Amino acid sequence: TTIMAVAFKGGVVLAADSRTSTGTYVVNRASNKLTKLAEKIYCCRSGSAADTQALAEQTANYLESYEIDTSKPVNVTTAANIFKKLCYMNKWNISAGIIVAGYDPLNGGSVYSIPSGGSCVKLDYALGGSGSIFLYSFFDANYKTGMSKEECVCFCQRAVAHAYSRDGSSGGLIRTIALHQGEPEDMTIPWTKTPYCMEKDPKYRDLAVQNPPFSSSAKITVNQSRSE
Amino acid sequence: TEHDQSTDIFSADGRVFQVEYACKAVDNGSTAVAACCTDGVVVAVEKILTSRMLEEGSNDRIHAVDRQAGVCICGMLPDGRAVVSRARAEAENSRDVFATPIPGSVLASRIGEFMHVYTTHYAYRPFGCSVIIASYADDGPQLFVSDPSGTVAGYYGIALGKGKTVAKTELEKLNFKSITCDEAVVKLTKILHDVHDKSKDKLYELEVAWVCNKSNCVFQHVPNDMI
Repeated sequence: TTIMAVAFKGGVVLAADSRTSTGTYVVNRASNKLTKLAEKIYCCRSGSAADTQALAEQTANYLESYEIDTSKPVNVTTAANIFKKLCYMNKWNISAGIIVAGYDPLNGGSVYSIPSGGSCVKLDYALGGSGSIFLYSFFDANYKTGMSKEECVCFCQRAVAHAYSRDGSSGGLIRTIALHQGEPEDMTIPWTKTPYCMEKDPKYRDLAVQNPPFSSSAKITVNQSRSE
Repeated sequence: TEHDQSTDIFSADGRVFQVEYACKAVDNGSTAVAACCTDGVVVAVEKILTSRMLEEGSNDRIHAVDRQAGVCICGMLPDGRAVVSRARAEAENSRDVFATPIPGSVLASRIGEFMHVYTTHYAYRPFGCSVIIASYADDGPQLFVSDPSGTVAGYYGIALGKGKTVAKTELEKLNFKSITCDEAVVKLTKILHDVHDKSKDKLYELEVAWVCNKSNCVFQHVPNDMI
């Protein structure tokens, strides 16, 4: 799994891959890991599918009740706090890394990270899942604050493509959603139009020379392609 | 005259007689010649037949030891065959351990070392063969000879066996910088037909091999039509 969320000027972008696997076999190649918690607040889910589905549903139930009781739309910080409490009270019996992100008019676009263990950290961007390890350096080199909404969608699509080209446990579609004061905008990129993969990178077209033909010299040239 | 019974004893004059006697077996054997062109190396040898009923290829004196190198034996053939096995093992060791085709100069020095060790110990005798080594690896075309003493040298052209004194005379009238591998086969075969003694040895044939650019630096017998 590869998940992330990034803040921009006046909102957030969430992104993910679409693969669910038992280790070496793909059970679903088109999962949806961006889960809605309220009109402008979403989470990204990693770890056990069963545990994350169950805690997202419970968090959403509590936010809907709260919103009816106050007659106002909820803030991102309230969703993060409710979710944190469920992750922390159940930490020994679950496998879950969560990112909560969204837009509200008090604080604008906000991103919170809730990793294994149940801590809660407020950031400018967050990464999660098996594929995150491949992206720390990509962001350290190429991320800046103050990107526009279109810059930020394009950047997150590229980041997800890099992680899934190297991580065997990630793959498939790239899903994104952008949250701001207007309406939410979702997008799905198919593998055939991915912005990066190893299979089409020209520096990996020519094969390594592992199988040189039997020769009278120690010079290494080409791979054998036909029987002698 | 007890000093000539084993190879582990010097004589008073500083000689090792068992090794000299082994050399006399090579000098009484059939003649061989070889030449180093700019392309490659060519070897040719006379086979004395003992019967008119032999198959072709019987008692071959020339043997491949790697893709790019070969050996020709003079003197006693079964002794030569023990050296061929050793040489095959050294060429394989070089490919397996060092990932190279064995250079010609290294192959010749290992063959020399192996032959020398049988001139040192009371329980073994010296080999009764001299070996011609022909190679074309990353050090270019190379032709060497190793004798029963284990002495090793490099040559442009060489002759061995009972016709060698005359054959040497005729190799000295060749031009080694200029000659190609197709000319060489004609000249070398001529020398061997001329020194053959028709009284003593009635039946004979010639065996010829090469390694050159034409062959892709593969050591092989020449096709029987080019004689």
